[PDB]
Amino acid sequence: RESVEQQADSFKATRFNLETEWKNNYPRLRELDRNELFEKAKNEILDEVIS
Amino acid sequence: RESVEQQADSFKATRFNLETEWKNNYPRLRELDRNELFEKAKNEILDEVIS
Repeated sequence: RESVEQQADSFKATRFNLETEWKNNYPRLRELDRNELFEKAKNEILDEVIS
Repeated sequence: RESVEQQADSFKATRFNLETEWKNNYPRLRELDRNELFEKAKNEILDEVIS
């Protein structure tokens, strides 16, 4: 119980730092996982094929 | 055997007419099914959220 409280606060702070870095570097972008990036990449490829 | 040959030619001609209509109406667009349109629509929504 004592350990998990400390870990939860540390994890929340760590996640906040990661989010702050994302905003500072990529404020106008959206975070996507590996699968979603693959879907976005293929759609762009199809657009270039049409263009 | 005789019937399927006639049907295959008719289906090919029918598909050609549908493709010709697509080019005449939407030459610069890509045909997508119901699922793919849903994926495209949600991505546009996320873009508007960021904008």
